[PDB]
Amino acid sequence: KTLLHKYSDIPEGTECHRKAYASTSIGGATGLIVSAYSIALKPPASFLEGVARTGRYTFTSAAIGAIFGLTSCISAQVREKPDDPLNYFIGGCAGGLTLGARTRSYGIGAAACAYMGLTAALVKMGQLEGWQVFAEPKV
Amino acid sequence: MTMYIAFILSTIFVIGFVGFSSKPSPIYGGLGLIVSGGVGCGIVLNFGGSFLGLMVFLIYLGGMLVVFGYTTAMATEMYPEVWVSNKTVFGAFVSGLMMEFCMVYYALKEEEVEIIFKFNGLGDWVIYDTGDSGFFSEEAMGIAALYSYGTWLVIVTGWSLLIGVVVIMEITRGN
Amino acid sequence: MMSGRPGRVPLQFLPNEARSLPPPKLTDPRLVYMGFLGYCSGLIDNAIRRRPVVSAGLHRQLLYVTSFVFFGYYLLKRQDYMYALRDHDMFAYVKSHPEDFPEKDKKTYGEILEEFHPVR
Amino acid sequence: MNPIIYTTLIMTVMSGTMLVMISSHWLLIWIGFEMNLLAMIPVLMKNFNPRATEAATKYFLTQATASMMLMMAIIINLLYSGQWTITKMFNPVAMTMMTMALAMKLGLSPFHFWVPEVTQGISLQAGLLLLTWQKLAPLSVLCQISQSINPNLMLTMAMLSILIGGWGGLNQTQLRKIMAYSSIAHMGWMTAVLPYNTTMTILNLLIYITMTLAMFMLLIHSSATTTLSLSHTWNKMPVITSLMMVTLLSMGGLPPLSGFMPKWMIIQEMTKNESIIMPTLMAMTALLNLYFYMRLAYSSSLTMFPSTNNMKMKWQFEHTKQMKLLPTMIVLSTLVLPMTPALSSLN
Amino acid sequence: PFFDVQKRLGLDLDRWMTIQSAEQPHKIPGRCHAFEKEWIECAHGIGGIRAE
Amino acid sequence: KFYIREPPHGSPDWLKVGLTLGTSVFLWIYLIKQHKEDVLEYKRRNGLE
Amino acid sequence: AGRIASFLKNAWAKEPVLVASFAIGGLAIILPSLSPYTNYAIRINRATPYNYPVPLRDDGNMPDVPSHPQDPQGPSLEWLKNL
Amino acid sequence: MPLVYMNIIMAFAIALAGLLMYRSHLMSSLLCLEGMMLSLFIMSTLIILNTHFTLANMMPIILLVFAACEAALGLSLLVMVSNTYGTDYVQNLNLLQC
Amino acid sequence: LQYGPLAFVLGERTTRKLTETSKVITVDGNICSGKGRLAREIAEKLGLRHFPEAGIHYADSTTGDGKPLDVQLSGNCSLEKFYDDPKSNDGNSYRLQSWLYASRLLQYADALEHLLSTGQGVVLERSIYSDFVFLEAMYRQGFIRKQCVEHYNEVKKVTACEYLPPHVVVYVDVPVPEIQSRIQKKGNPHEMKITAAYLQDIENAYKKTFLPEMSEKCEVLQYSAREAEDAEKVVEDIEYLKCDKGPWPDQDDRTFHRLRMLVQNKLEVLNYTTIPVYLPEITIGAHQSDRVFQKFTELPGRKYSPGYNEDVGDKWIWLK
Amino acid sequence: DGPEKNYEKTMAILQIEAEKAELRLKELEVRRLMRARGDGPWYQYPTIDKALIDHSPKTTPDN
Ligand SMILES: CCCCCCCCCCCCCCCCCC(=O)OC[C@H](COP(=O)(O)OCCN)OC(=O)CCCCCCCCCCCCCCCCC
Ligand SMILES: CCCCCCCCCCCCCCCCCC(=O)OC[C@H](COP(=O)(O)OCCN)OC(=O)CCCCCCCCCCCCCCCCC
Ligand SMILES: CCCCCCCCCCCCCCCCCC(=O)O[C@@H](COC(=O)CCCCCCCCCCCCCCC)COP(=O)(O)OC[C@H](O)CO
Ligand SMILES: Nc1nc2c(ncn2[C@@H]2O[C@H](COP(=O)(O)OP(=O)(O)OP(=O)(O)O)[C@@H](O)[C@H]2O)c(=O)[nH]1
Repeated sequence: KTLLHKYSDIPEGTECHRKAYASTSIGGATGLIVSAYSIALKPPASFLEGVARTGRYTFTSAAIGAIFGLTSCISAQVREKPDDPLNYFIGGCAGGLTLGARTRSYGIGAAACAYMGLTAALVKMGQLEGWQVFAEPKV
Repeated sequence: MTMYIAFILSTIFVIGFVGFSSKPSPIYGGLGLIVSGGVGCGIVLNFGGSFLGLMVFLIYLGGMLVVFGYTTAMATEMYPEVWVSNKTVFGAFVSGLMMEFCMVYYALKEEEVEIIFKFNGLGDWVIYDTGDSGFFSEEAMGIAALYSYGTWLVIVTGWSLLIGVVVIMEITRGN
Repeated sequence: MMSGRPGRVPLQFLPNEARSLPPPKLTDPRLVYMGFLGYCSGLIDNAIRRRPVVSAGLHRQLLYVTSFVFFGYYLLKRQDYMYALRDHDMFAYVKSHPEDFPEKDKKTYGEILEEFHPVR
Repeated sequence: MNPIIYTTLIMTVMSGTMLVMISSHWLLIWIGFEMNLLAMIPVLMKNFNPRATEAATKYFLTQATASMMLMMAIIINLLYSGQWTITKMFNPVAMTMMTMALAMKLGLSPFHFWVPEVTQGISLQAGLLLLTWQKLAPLSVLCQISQSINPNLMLTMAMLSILIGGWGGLNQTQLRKIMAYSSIAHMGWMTAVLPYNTTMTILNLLIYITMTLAMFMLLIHSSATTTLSLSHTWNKMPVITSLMMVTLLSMGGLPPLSGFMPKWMIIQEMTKNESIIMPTLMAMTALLNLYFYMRLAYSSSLTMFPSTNNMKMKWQFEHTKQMKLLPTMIVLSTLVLPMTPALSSLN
Repeated sequence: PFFDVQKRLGLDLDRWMTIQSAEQPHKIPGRCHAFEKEWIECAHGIGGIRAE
Repeated sequence: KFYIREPPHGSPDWLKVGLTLGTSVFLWIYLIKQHKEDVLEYKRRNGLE
Repeated sequence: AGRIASFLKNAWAKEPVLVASFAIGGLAIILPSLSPYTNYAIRINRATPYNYPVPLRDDGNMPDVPSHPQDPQGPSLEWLKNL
Repeated sequence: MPLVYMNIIMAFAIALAGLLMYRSHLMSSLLCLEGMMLSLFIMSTLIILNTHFTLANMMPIILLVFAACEAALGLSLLVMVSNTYGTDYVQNLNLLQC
Repeated sequence: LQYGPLAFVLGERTTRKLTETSKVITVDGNICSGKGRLAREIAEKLGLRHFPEAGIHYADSTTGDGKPLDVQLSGNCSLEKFYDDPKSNDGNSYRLQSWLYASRLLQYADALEHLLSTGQGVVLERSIYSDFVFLEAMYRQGFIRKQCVEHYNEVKKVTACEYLPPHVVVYVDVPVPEIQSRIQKKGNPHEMKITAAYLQDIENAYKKTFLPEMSEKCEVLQYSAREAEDAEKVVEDIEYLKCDKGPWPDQDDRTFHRLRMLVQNKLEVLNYTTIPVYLPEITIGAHQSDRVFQKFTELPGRKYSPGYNEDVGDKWIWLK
Repeated sequence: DGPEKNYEKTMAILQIEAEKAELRLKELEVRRLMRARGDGPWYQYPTIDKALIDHSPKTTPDN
């Protein structure tokens, strides 16, 4: 997971440009996966509509990654908090607000803020700690 | 040349697969596999395996595939697409061409192809073993054990074929 | 886990070592539960088939209770055997690997400084 | 079919899986999978209706392709170790290859779109065979090679089954479709615990098998395939709907019913393996299953539904089939929670 | 085997060809018979996780 | 008699029912016998006998 | 008896190919069992040295194994010679 | 490792892509599924013959005799969807939408 | 033993019992056309099994003690009320017709079971393939509306599909004015004030639909009353016909075993009669249906399975 | 009854609970080490038995 390794290797807050590029790369790659499924299970009319679906989905996902990485890093060193989960909390809502503007709905934007803001803190929450999502079979 | 003959055949084997993997007209797709079936035996033949290779001709190429195209003959629409027809079919063919060209080029220059399985790019012949086989063919004496060691294999494969004969009627009965 | 421990004669519902265990007493609370399940099976069997529930072919109820208890009783023997087997091979590994399970040292609560956090 | 000829097809597939659970050779395992497929196809098309013809085609293409993918997983392992015995795999891509190949035979991850359509087309009696017996054969191999399994590889397959099984189950109407999605959701539970300790994988299998027969043969007695059709059965056979409700609660997972058997131990098992976020998601998303269990429970027995005049005629005649093992299957799937320490027998 | 009826009944169905160092027709070697003899004879009664 | 046709279960299937009690007593007597030899074997092997 | 004999006679009357097939298959399954040369077939089958007769380390106490190939000790296929 | 095996290994992959992608006709898909076991046959024979695994010569003959059983089933199903729908196009096979 | 699949293996084959005199002859016709009379004469001439017209209370005669139950408990529809006023808001028009179709379906099943088991030919008036003429007449005359038609023919599709058409069908075609000529004599108050067009609409729906949709699947031989008294001729035509052009004289023993699977399961043949499609005129409300079922349950014998009701004197219940 | 019944009964209950709790805590440690170094009775994954090898002289002398 070299692509995921980029975000982890760069120190939090420091090197905002590197964090932003890595974070939007993660979002863009994720956008590729979902868009590829969307064309597969639900085909569009022609290829031009297919890239149209890819264009929307990738732009949304890349935007979420870009804004999350930018806000998380720019909030860390400004507040001088390289460990507080709040550095990712406003990042999740930054993506949440970004998604809301992408689909043009206030209600979905607020919900995305609440949900992504919680998960982003939760994802950070495990980074300081030893939380494992795919823990090896020790016992 | 002649040293790379197994490589040469293996190359035709791959492009033969692109012939029917591209899903052309079922008769034409069968033909693309027929040549692919033909060359594949030669790959086996060059390694020994006369009997195992000969089956690919007999019970598969002259066997399974005969009734295959036979079904395509009486089935299918009245307008069979000629290999060019749909631009996707030719797009698939040229797509198959670029995969075998890039690897083979990579194989013969750097010899360090790592795609999925790490494979070093030497000639076909640097893999053969050494030693005399006495007076018995290794392939012939192996599958001749069907009735001396192939005990549980014969009992099960025979039973399923009988079930194969009964399942085909039951599906084709039409209730 | 089990699975392939030394000595695993396959399809052996009761290995010979199980004969060295105290057999489950017929008055076992687990055993009578099997009997209770058998009765509930009998009640459902008459209920599903439009029969007069309790007083409807008590012979079927007897078969259900007997089968559940008998099939139950052999189950506890295997249940107790494997449970005893888990602790048996356990109790020997600790001996063979003493440094893997170091023993703690006696420290009474008079010396242990458990922090006292005030509560308000 | 001819009763004697349907019998052998029913139990050639009985033997096909029986070979898999006893074969120590990789080729022989594929042999049992072949007879598994070769005998499954006719049973799916006992009635010969275009739904069955479609269902057989979808089922055959999926299972055949997975079988072929299984073979090269066998060949690659042979290519790198020259060992035909079933043990831990000696190469990564071979391990990755069969996990997906075995998954498609079972069907949990995106390789699950066949499961709903195939059971919908085929008859209810063949539905239980597909949803109950056809899952021991893939699971037997997975429990065998669980040591070499890739922990990341399996677990993401496990959730994607339960999330898909949990989500899509709400919108389903046909009872077979609901049963299939719950089967997908249940399939995820033991597959997740498979890398850690296969004893709970078998334990979840046995309990899930017991619950599914109780579900399917009761539906067979109801002679209903739609929620509305099942709803009517409250008047003619009120007892069955009451039993329909208890097994729905059981197979929902609420304590002290037997649906709390697998989850609780599975939740406990992974918690010993330090994986604690993982159980919480599955337990919480399991409520998605409970919702359309509640939806079926509401329409079946808890609230009676409008009936038809012609069904007064139904009351005048008694049932014919004896629905063998139904009484013992129901009781063995509702009140076995106090017998939880019996799981030590499996290991 | 998941259900090792092979061992219980004491009758062979599949282990004859499982390894190339087993009995062969007219006693012909399987190329690497010498090496896999050493490995298998290293691994017996050791356990899967240990032997690797 | 009510029903025009004699009903399938109206006549007690004496062969079937007597068999079920036959298994019931056989199943019990083996259970009693099984417990005694198990108890005796445990009494003997574990050193108390 | 009478019907069975008549059954065979009418079987030969209209279906002579199958009764020929069943008779030949019927025989071909049971003479190999009680054959007196089947053991001979096995004996000459093992008496065909595909593989070399690898020598044995002479440690004594074994008189059956010949010291010389032409020595009288050891097995002989004199039976194979006349049959 | 010899390039003849990688030639076979892609041969599975290109066959795998053709089987999964589909264009119009189930005949082609059945053809693609046969290239699957075909490339498996040469790959099996190639390894087994190279290593002189005498008993393993079992598997090549056993492999395709059971793979051909797929053809016995796969070909039969096609004609039934051909008898009822007409052309065996995969797009026709959509009745089980629910 | 019953026809459980074990019995098929060790014995009974349906084809052995079937002979030439194993037809499913149905004698259809207009109202009071003697179709019941003619069917009786034909059946007793050939020694077949005559089945009287499947009424609203026929199902009661097929179970219990052959005692017609209360109309609310056995159909919730009175034919006499329909003849009195079919446009009644209670929906007696379609409710009577739909229940009658189910009555014919049960009547047809019993005839099929007897024919497959005994091998003796069966005779029944009307059919499940002929009840449509009444509703089609009941439609054009304004007795019902479109929704009743949709439910009925859909029930025909989901029930009559696995019931092949009979070997030969007898149609006695009395002219409508002649049927009028006899009904004043009949003197049954409800069935006097029929609409002449409705009985006219009985006849034409019989004319260009019944025979044409039955001719291609079976021989249709037609008479009137003058040949009904002349039944010695209507029977020799049955002898003359080969029973050709029919799907019965080609089925093998396998299908007959499948057919006996369906018929012996009485609820199975009735399973698709009670479609969950909610027609307002036939949908029984939850409270009324629950009370009616409680009324049905408290009836003697119906409380438990047959042979399991000690109320009617079934001893040895404790050891059945 | 007397309070000595409750006192003695409970402390025996506490004693039983302590051994039960201690054994479970030791169990996670025993099972952890077994699955790591694998030199114990259980968790022994299957291996090919040393009896299937054909030790008779082969056709090729060096093999
Ligand atoms: C520090 C490391 C990370 C740094 C970067 C931040 C994280 C990565 C970027 C954010 C990823 C999660 C947010 C969602 C991204 C995908 C959005 C997307 O697919 O949008 C399109 C669409 C929503 O719109 P739609 O419902 O189609 O309505 C319009 C129809 N015309 O989508 C849909 O309809 C489907 C719903 C969305 C797609 C499925 C879920 C995708 C996300 C799963 C989790 C990804 C986690 C990534 C990070 C961890 C792993 C590396
Ligand atoms: C774990 C939590 C609880 C889980 C389960 C909850 C179940 C109920 C939940 C709600 C269900 C939906 C709403 C109600 C549905 C009712 C279903 C039904 O069929 O109701 C009507 C029906 C009428 O009764 P009927 O069939 O005529 O039989 C009467 C007895 N012969 O009624 C019946 O058929 C019911 C018949 C019940 C028969 C009970 C027999 C009791 C026997 C007791 C024996 C005691 C022996 C004691 C021995 C002591 C010494 C050892
Ligand atoms: C309706 C949604 C929820 C409503 C509110 C419910 C309560 C909120 C919190 C929910 C807690 C769920 C998880 C708690 C289970 C036990 C966890 C525990 O005991 O604490 C562990 C806390 O560890 C965790 O990571 C536990 C999970 C934390 C939260 C993440 C998952 C829960 C939230 C998402 C799922 C539920 C929300 C709904 C989603 C649809 C300690 O382990 P450790 O991390 O110290 O382990 C040792 C070492 O450090 C290695 O880790
Ligand atoms: N509404 C309605 N009434 C039906 C239907 N089928 C039969 N009937 C009634 O069945 C009753 C008996 O039929 P009739 O023909 O009058 O009987 P019949 O007077 O004995 O005369 P034959 O039938 O010629 O013997 C009549 O009142 C019909 O209206 C149906 O589908 N709908």
